Amino acid sequence: GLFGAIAGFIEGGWTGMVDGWYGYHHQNEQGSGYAADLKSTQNAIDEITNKVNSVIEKMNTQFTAVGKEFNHLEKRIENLNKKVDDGFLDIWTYNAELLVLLENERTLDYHDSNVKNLYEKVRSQLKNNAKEIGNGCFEFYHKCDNTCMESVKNGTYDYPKYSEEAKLNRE
Amino acid sequence: GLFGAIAGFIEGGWTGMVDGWYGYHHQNEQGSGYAADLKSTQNAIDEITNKVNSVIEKMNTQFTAVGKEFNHLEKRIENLNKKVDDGFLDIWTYNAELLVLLENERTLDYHDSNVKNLYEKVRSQLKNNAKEIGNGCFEFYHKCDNTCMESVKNGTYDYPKYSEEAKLNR
Amino acid sequence: GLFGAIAGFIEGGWTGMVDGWYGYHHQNEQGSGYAADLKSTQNAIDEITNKVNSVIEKMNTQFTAVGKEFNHLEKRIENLNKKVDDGFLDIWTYNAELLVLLENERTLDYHDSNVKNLYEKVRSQLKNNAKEIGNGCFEFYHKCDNTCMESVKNGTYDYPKYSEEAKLNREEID
Amino acid sequence: DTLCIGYHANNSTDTVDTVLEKNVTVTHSVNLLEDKHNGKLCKLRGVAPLHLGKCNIAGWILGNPECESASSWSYIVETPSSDNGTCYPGDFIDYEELREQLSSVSSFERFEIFPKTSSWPNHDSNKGVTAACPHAGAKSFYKNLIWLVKKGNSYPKLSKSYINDKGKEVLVLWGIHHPSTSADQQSLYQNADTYVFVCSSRYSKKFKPEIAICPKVRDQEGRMNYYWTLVEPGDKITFEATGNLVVPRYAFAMERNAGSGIIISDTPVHDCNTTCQTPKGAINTSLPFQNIHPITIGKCPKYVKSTKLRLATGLRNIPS
Amino acid sequence: DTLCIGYHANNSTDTVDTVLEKNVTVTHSVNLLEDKHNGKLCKLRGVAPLHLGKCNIAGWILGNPECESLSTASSWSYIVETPSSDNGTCYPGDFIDYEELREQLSSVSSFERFEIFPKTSSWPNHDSNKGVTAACPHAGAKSFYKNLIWLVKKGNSYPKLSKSYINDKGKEVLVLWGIHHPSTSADQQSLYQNADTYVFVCSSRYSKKFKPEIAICPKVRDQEGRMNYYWTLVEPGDKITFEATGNLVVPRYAFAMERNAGSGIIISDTPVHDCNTTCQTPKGAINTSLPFQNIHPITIGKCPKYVKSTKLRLATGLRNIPS
Amino acid sequence: DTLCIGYHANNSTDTVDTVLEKNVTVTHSVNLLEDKHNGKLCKLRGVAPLHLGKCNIAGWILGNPECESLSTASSWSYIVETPSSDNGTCYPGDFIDYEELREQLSSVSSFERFEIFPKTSSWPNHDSNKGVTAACPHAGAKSFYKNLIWLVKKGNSYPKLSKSYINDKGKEVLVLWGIHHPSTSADQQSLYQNADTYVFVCSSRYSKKFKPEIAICPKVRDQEGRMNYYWTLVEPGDKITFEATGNLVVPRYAFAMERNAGSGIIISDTPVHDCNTTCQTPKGAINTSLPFQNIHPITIGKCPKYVKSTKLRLATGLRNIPS
Ligand SMILES: CC(=O)N[C@H]1[C@H](O[C@@H]2[C@@H](O)[C@H](O)O[C@H](CO)[C@@H]2O)O[C@H](CO)[C@@H](O[C@@H]2O[C@H](CO[C@]3(C(=O)O)C[C@H](O)[C@@H](NC(C)=O)[C@H]([C@H](O)[C@H](O)CO)O3)[C@H](O)[C@H](O)[C@H]2O)[C@@H]1O
Ligand SMILES: CC(=O)N[C@H]1[C@H](O[C@@H]2[C@@H](O)[C@H](O)O[C@H](CO)[C@@H]2O)O[C@H](CO)[C@@H](O[C@@H]2O[C@H](CO[C@]3(C(=O)O)C[C@H](O)[C@@H](NC(C)=O)[C@H]([C@H](O)[C@H](O)CO)O3)[C@H](O)[C@H](O)[C@H]2O)[C@@H]1O
Ligand SMILES: *[C@@H]1O[C@H](CO)[C@@H](O)[C@H](O)[C@H]1NC(C)=O
Ligand SMILES: *[C@@H]1O[C@H](CO)[C@@H](O)[C@H](O)[C@H]1NC(C)=O
Ligand SMILES: *[C@@H]1O[C@H](CO)[C@@H](O)[C@H](O)[C@H]1NC(C)=O
Ligand SMILES: *[C@@H]1O[C@H](CO)[C@@H](O)[C@H](O)[C@H]1NC(C)=O
Ligand SMILES: *[C@@H]1O[C@H](CO)[C@@H](O)[C@H](O)[C@H]1NC(C)=O
Repeated sequence: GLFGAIAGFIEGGWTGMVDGWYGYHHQNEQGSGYAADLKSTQNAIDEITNKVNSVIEKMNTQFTAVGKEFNHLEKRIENLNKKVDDGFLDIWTYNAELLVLLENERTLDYHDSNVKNLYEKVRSQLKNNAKEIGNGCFEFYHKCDNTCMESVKNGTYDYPKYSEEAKLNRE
Repeated sequence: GLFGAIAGFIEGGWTGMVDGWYGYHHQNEQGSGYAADLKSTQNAIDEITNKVNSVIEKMNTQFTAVGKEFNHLEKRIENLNKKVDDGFLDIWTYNAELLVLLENERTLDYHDSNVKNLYEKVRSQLKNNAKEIGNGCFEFYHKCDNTCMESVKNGTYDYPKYSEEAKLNR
Repeated sequence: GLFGAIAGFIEGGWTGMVDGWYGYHHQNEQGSGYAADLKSTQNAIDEITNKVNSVIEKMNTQFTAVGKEFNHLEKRIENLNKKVDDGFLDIWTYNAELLVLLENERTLDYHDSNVKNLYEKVRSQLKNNAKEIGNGCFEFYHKCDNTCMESVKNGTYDYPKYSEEAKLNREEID
Repeated sequence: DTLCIGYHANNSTDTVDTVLEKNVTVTHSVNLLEDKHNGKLCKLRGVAPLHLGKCNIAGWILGNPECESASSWSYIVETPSSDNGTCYPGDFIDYEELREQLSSVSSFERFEIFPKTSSWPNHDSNKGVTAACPHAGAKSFYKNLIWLVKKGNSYPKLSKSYINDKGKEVLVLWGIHHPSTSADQQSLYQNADTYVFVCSSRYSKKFKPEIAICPKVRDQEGRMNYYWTLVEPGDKITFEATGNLVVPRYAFAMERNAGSGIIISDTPVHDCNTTCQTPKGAINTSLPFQNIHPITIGKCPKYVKSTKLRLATGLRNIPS
Repeated sequence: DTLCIGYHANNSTDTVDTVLEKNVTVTHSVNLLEDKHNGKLCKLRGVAPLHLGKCNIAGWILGNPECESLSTASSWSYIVETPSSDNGTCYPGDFIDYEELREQLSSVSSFERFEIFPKTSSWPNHDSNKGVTAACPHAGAKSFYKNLIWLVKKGNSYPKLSKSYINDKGKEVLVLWGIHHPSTSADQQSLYQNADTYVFVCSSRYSKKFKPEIAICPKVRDQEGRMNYYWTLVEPGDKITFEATGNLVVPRYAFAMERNAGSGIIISDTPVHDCNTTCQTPKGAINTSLPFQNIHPITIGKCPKYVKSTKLRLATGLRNIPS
Repeated sequence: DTLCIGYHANNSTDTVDTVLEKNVTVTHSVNLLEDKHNGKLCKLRGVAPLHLGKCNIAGWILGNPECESLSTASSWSYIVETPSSDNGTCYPGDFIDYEELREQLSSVSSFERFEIFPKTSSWPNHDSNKGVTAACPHAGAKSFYKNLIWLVKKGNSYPKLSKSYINDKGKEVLVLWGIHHPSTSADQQSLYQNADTYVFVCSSRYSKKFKPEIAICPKVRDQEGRMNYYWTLVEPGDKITFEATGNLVVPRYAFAMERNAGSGIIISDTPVHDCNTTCQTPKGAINTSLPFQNIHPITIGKCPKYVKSTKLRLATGLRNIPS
């Protein structure tokens, strides 16, 4: 994918996280589990919804009676009329198909981006205090209970508070 | 949004920076100030102008007199004519509306990408002669004066020159 | 570029690398050489070909005789006909041009993305054991032989097995 | 202690296509292509179509005996087997234009423009019948026209006018009969060289009998041509003739409605509302695209020959 | 010592919609929708339109007394009628293929009025003065179209007339004529003597025979009779012949002209003005710098595409976060 | 010790345009625009066109002497005339609903010329030999259309003519006839004896009565008279009847045919060849692989969409930067 996360360095999805679209799984002393990032998730539902509504609500067509009746001596205008219907047919068929193919790729890229941004946000909070153990997972070089876990999911993680202890666990 | 920088890890914009799209705030031994990044700002201006011109100029318009006059015994072709104009109207309205919606999204992604790339670029020059202090800010470990700030901006930062000193303060 | 790699922090391309779109240039005791990443290169080929085919094969057309003939007293419908042909002309010309402009930007972004992704994949593996010296190059803190090098390229690099050697070279230069 | 970043997966099997890859399984998606219809012919605008059954517009408007036929309709429906039309053979001039203009009306009222009771004192109004237009097994004629014929070896020049005091347009239809022979001409109208003239402030046309033996249609070697015009409110229309004129009896006061059309279909009518009508059935959808039928009436999705337009909303589904 | 990387913000209150979210404030944007005009009818590609004022095309091309018939303009880019252009055919009747004539005159280069059959010398055997009527008044008195002459019997004998013209101009010649239909046989005789008459007109391409259709029709402009109008275009080298034993309203003036591709006819109260445009609208002229336009669907020239949109503004700057 | 990540470059000089920047050199690319043709008129759907050579459709269908009436194919996919195809209606007059006929003959799946009213037996009381003219010369002699017979009086008289044809062909039969208009009453009598004549034609669907219109019209191919041409399609099982007391140019050959929807008429000097195509242009055929073409807007078949682009090059590789 464009942002390398989904189906990328994070190789699979989580059925355990029925909670939402994006989120975390943690494990420490006080337990572990699947928690969805409500903020990012909600923002995405809002934005993907507007996307869908845009594609749909923008159509809004003119009232038209498409069929026409021509006699045996009006074959030319009858074929001109067919040319119009057929031309509209070709225009809309091509554009509708491409619209879906292109926007589907963009929608997937979007989800991928959201995941990347989440992961990068954590990675930038910890820096040295944890290590990147692959598959989108971070292993702390120091104890990180709930109050510390929630901290990182808030963007308010205190690097200094743990920098010393973390230093040691790198044998 | 898509690149995480704008309204992301750099939460807001600078009213203070009045001469460009992307730039810097410096704050050293001899004062502080906002200064636009010329290379990236001008490139973006050139590329966004190209985009606007493209959307505008690619529109070929044949000479056409749209109007038609049909008498009280030509209602069928009158209506056929109506179907043509209306047909063109639905195609152009829908495509114009989606084009703007779609490209606006792209344009915003584009800026976000530019800001990201700029941050990364400076981070690359600095290496560890400075600390990442969040919100798109670098804290120099060494004494970085004006001539230093200037060199970081214009990409010609002298790493080994300040490498020793910075390493000291750790 | 959108992803900052191509024509970005990796300034130029490799005429030397002749068997793929993206790849690696290594240099060690046993010498140097160019190698194309075959899996990501092939993925891009398949996906771009699908892109090219979609733009082409989604165009299905009705059998149509475009030409029409009107006499000297049928000028109005002659002009209606011309408006129809001219209308399709202006719609297809505009959409064709814009399709190519926009999708060209996306294709270039795509390649860039792949390169950046290849760079992060390697950087991710090497972790501490190497230094990012810019221009898309990593300078190892340990001794990386052809086998070692190879493990990076195919994603089976053993960080722990070099870390000790790396840490010492790392700290002396740090 | 660990923190893991990840994305949702589920039991979804929905696939979508992207420009780069086909048949990608995603957790959520929505259809943009309407492909369902109700199999009915419904009301547009809350107004029923005019359904002519076994008659066509010609049969209904002329008053063919097999057609006895609301004051409003949103469109017209004929069946593929609507044969009962012009039972006396001949040309219906500008027939498709008439049909187009009757396709939708906001007001329609039949009225005896020329009362058979007192309109034609010097001509016979009781003999104009024919086996070509049977009713109950006996010779008859259109209900809305009268086939005037000479009385007592004399056909005086006739002259009749109608002034439109309906607050709207009046549809007047008439016929011109062409005998197969000169004997029939004299037998019917006495005079050998005749004309018909019809003129309002807009309209003006002169007609001449074209006598000849043409191929038998419904066993008739003669012919009858059918004509119509819309008389504006306040305007007068005049008929003059020395023979061969099938006079108006019933005309129609009406208000025409813009751009509707005609559907020819066996699809049954039903009491439902639609915004978009197809000859196969109605379409009620908010979706932008449609693959039911190219020929529609109303505010419809655009016709495409796609079979799948699936919009991804969620992400690629990787349960693993 | 700090170094911060950031982006611009300003006082801009401009908003744009994106496919992902609506009403986003951005630093800079531009409109792709032309939604302004100049309220004037302008010269199209440097060439002015033909404004007919209180006349319609019928009244102008025929000689309707109330019409000017001008005169120095040998060319125009399109035609303008006002919603109140009532003066046309002052004698009631049918104008055959009228819409076609209107389309075909919508844009011409070179347009020369000329007396195809000089009044004084053309008709020595017929009366070319009695042909006036209260239906087409001039200064209060009975008059007639300027471009046609309504011939009647001279003394008491309408001799078969035969008159021919060869297109000596180097261009198409538009020829118009009329056929009069008296209301009574009594009027036929008083007018043309003959009672049973015909009119014949033919070129190399055209050929039509007319016969009078006598009847009392509803009064229009106080006339029970009728008068039908006909026209044709004579090719450069071609000859046109007229033949009649009565009921012919002969050409007096015809028109040499070269017809352009074909514009159209605007019916509007918008004033004509000394301005230049590449796109004309019945409401006024618009510029062609933008690809789309919501002023009016019925345009002339090389115009932006008409859409229903009320705004189409494209972001050029970034999301405005002055906070 | 180092490992570098990088991207391919090559000798490519191909440029493409992107929305953001013009003329970007790229390592690989493809063109979406079909810009070449084969300079040929080809078979369409495996069926050759009908090439009329120096004749137009009028000349061919009426059987103008300079046209081939003996060996025309039994089917064709479209018709080709050359820009100079002059041989058509050699005797001047109007050809009624000509464009419609052209349209309706554009493509046919079956076509048989047959003698509807055989010359040797059909007209015992009329002269079927003297109907010739210097307007339609053949082998150095006055001649006439091969598919019609200009009947004239035999001896001093022209009795009432009355004849019918029943279409027992499996299909529609195209029937053409003419109505002759002499320039003088004397020519009328010399030809048809009777001064006041009529023609009547009627099927189940068609009916029309014709009256000679005698007048001296401008000379064309030496003719002051005129001959108007008419046609109708007689559906299977129907009857068409002809009745006249003069002035009837009778059908001799007619055409049983089965029409194929649509198709058209190409007017070009481009030569025909034994090639098969799915998209024909007046200047040559094109391949339908690509979605767009700039060869010609007026095409027949399943074609790429016409555009005014000079190039639509789609990037496939990446930006080429060898340095
Ligand atoms: C006017 C008339 O009655 N014509 C019929 C004709 O009568 C001849 C008469 O005109 C002459 O003066 O004297 C001779 C004596 O030799 C005849 O009596 O005779 C023809 C041969 O039978 C009839 O042709 C037949 O007409 C049939 C149809 O009859 C009807 C009809 O059903 O349409 C009967 C209607 O009462 C009559 N309508 C009116 C208003 O008079 C019509 C009408 O004649 C025609 O429709 C007008 O064209 O005819 C069948 O068509 C049959 O096939 C045919 O042989 C003449 O009807
Ligand atoms: C057969 C013939 O030559 N007719 C000419 C005619 O002669 C008449 C004669 O046939 C008859 O027996 O007696 C009367 C007097 O009682 C005449 O003497 O006289 C006309 C006046 O000179 C000629 O008109 C000229 O026609 C020319 C064209 O010649 C042709 C032609 O090639 O088109 C000759 C054809 O043989 C003839 N075809 C037929 C079937 O008769 C036609 C035909 O008459 C016309 O096409 C009908 O419109 O004419 C020139 O057009 C010349 O300008 C004109 O004066 C008769 O040719
Ligand atoms: C359709 O709508 C009209 C009002 O617009 C209403 O009278 C009628 O009940 C509706 N028909 C049905 C079947 O709901
Ligand atoms: C000119 O127009 C006026 C107003 O419509 C009308 O009353 C008058 O009779 C007209 N004059 C002529 C000669 O057409
Ligand atoms: C680029 O390389 C190819 C492969 O050998 C060679 O054939 C070609 O000459 C080069 N391209 C051009 C256009 O010179
Ligand atoms: C020529 O090819 C077209 C399709 O490209 C096909 O329809 C036609 O049958 C071919 N010719 C023949 C006779 O096979
Ligand atoms: C055929 O065409 C030529 C002009 O190209 C003309 O001179 C000749 O008379 C024509 N022959 C016929 C019989 O139409």
